Amino acid sequence: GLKDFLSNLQEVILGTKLAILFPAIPAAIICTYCGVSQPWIFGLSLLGLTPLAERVSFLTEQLAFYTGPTLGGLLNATCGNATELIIAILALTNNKVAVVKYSLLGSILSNLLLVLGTSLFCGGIANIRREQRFDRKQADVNFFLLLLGFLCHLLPLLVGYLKNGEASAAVLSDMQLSISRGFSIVMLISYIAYLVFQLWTHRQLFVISFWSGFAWLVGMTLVIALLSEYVVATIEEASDKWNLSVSFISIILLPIVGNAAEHAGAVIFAFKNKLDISLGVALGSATQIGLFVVPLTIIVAWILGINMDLNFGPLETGCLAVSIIITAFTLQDGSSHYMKGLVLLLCYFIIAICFFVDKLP
Amino acid sequence: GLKDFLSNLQEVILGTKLAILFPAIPAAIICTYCGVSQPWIFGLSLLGLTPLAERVSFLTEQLAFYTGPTLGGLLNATCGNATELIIAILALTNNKVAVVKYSLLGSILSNLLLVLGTSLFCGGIANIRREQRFDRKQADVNFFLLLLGFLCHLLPLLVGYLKNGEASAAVLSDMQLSISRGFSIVMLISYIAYLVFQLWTHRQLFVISFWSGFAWLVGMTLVIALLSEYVVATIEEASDKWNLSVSFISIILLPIVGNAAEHAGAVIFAFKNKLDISLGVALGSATQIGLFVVPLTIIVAWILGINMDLNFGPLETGCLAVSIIITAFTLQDGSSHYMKGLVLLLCYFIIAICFFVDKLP
Amino acid sequence: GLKDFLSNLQEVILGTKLAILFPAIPAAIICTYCGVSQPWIFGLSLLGLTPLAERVSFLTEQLAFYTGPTLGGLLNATCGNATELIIAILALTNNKVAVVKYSLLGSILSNLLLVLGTSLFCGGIANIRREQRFDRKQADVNFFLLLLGFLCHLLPLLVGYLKNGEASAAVLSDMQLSISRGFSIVMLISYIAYLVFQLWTHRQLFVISFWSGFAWLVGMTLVIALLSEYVVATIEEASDKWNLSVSFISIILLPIVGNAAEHAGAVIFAFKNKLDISLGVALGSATQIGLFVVPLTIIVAWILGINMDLNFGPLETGCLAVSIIITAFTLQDGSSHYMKGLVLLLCYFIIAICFFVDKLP
Repeated sequence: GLKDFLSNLQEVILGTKLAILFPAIPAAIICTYCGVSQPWIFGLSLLGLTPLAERVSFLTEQLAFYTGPTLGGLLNATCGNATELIIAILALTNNKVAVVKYSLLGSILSNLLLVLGTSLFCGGIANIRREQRFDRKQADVNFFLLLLGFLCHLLPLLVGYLKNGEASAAVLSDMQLSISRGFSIVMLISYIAYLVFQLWTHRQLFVISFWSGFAWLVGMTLVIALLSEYVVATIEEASDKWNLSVSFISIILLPIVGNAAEHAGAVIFAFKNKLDISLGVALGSATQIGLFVVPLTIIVAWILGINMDLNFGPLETGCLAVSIIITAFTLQDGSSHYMKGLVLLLCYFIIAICFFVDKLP
Repeated sequence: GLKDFLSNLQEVILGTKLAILFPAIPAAIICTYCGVSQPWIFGLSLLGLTPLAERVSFLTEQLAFYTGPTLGGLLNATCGNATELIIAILALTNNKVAVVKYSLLGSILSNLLLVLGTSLFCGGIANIRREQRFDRKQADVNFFLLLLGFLCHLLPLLVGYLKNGEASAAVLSDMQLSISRGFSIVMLISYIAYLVFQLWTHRQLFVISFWSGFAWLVGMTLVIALLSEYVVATIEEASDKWNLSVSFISIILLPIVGNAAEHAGAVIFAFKNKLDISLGVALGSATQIGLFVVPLTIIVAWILGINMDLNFGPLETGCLAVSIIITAFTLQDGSSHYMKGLVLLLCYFIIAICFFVDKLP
Repeated sequence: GLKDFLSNLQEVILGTKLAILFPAIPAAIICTYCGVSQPWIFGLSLLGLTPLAERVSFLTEQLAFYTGPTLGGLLNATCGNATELIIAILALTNNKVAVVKYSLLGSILSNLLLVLGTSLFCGGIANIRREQRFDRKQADVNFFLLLLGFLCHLLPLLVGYLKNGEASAAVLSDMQLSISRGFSIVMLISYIAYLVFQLWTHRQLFVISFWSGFAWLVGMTLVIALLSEYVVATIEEASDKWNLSVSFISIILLPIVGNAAEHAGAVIFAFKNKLDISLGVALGSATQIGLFVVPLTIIVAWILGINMDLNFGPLETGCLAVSIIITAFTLQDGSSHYMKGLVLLLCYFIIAICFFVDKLP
């Protein structure tokens, strides 16, 4: 009968290293259709979104054939972050700012100390006898923006420590709101400029048919629209039953799903002594989580009318501040060995320990 | 009759791009001689000092002919800051520490993110097909001193957050006074050394007659002695009538006067692919506002006997801290395109937004 | 009679530039055997340990002959810090955490701004006509670890400023204890890795008989076991009698003893235009005081059962934070003149002034 369906379905779905995580998807419908208790939904909906935040980033580079590298360049970093955009809007509209303030932070740390620190250790052992070099000038424009990102986080934090100023809490707490809803346009203009610089000004250095190819970016985002409602709506009741803090599930365990394609798609290229691509994945994804996914959520709240600023807290800011400074001194010469990467791993386990202990409301 | 006066007056005064801002000068005498209300004096005395903080820096490089580049090098950065030295002493002696603590700060930010960030954007569009390079080694000695400047600002800030120490306010607030009056000699010795390094040790890389030439640096500082009394003595009553905060007039609008020659004398040289000079203007002026104009005002107060420390606040320090770090990563390779400059502009509009909103005593 | 003793004793003991500081040693026994008042013991026991924290680092490089550079490399930085390890355990077991929290900090500052800043000034004047260059790649691995060290100090500081969290003091003060006893294993694994990187993976770039040679590392540590009990047990009563603060004796005057061999063993090599060795002494000693002597004391307390965290305070952290950032921009090109060194000296006198004034319990 239909001959376009027999082996093409073998070409799209099953051609991946995570074949066994698939049939835990319909049970998360079936347990929710039945009513099995809420931590058992949460255990499956972080296993039902690993081969869907990977079989979407597979289906970006098989959509550069019909559209060209101009559109196909932009959809690289767009659909590799097609989980944080789903969750950090389903959580904003459900009064749970906590998760919108950690999951958009936990993808900035995981794209800087675990996507990146593993792809220097786990490549530097393979190419220890060869010599490794990368392109500096591709990864200097990214740290300019991450310091435009950080200063927008620093100033609403320090307004909260102006208790001397003869102002109450409800006077200063709407001074953190008005200047965060105004930094968000200045963050968007320094990303729409960053596309023009990359896709038009400096383009010097910086299988499956298409009628079916659009089809598995229709359905396999809709299941991510379903298995993000189940994560967000039941994260309280599945943190009591494990005695993990919600500032550990939202900042560590949940940014393993959202960077499950940016991780095994970067340890591909670390073994080939091509660190230019495992710096275009690790850094070029953290910028959009810095400067497009964050200052769209501040606008989306303010269009809806929900109190949300850029205040992440005093403890979260020091971790984001050191991660940008340690990453800059690691990359400032263009030659890599493995000890540059083991230091980035152990500086991520420090962030895990401080947020594992912190059992505090 | 006098033939030395006819066209020489055309040579000195009128030869500038700001011919129309001149006849707003005598009205600021005439309205003050009459008694027109105080915001109308303040509107003219920031227009009467744009072509006088430019027609003095014109009359420095026409005084290198008779004196040589040894004296003529030092008077470059001396008389381009011949407005901040006038105002930040007329405000210290009038109980208005606020302006002495912002105008000496607003010239450190404007010499790092608006003098400098415009002269990479507004040159990088002109020379986008050519290639731009500068000298790193001229602009590494300047960032050593700006980190000697910052640490002298960090420690008196953190003494104010030692409320645990079993000490009152009036015990700690004279511990911020004794260590700020003692950091100021250590800041002066690392600038008198910086002149010797530049004017004597490493000199490898680093029209109008003179009897009339001294004359228009006599009078055209005396009018700056007059139109600085009118700015300082009437800045309160001309901030109520506009509902701008005095931490916005003293930190943004007033550092457009004091850097009106350092700005159009740096966008001259950005178009010639000579960025070595638009880094000797942008950085070499911020060091003196860092390390000579600030630690002379701490001494001048203490000789007079007026309580003034180096405490600028918690909100002002984070802006000064990021501006030194973002400027260092912008300059660390010696090749410029325009996207290095648009990031420095938009990181100055963040400082404008946080101080436009802050309507707080 | 014994011929192995006559001139060999002249070879071991007296062959040093500090012959006159020796006979102040037995008086510190004799005054303690008599009972002369306690500041007179403290004045001698910082003079009895200058030619013993030098005549031990002499007797390391005369123990590379029989053991080879594999063992003899490790004993360089081990016995040059054979005073801080003695004092910061004799003070931990005597309830005086103050000194364990300053002396392990005052050797991180003195190995970065006074061992290092003098060996660029006091060499750069000698070789001002020659040109000075060093190896960058030897001194990039050291700043990776010092930022793994700093972040372990930043997070227990900021837990103390979470008074909003609906938690008391005794709830948060054991959250600073549990995460400091857990960062200390992650600090040790990134130093045992640093030995393997140096002593086995990248060994490309990075007189006296031995039966007597072991003998003068037996006795001349035992006197350092004696003259460290006399410093620690009598530092209170010899700070009242001078009106110096104990946060000045423990952070300045006492880190002149512990870096008395790392100082005149680095100004040896600064005059020979060999700055590769005066960066392997200044930086390679600060890493062990960062990442082995500190996270062993946190374990040693916790094995004994004594409340000690990594909290050093808010004032001490800013000095440690700027010292790592100013040192990185000084070394980022591999060419030195003297003005890079005078800036590091005067940024150490700022730390002296802030802790000379601070007369506060």
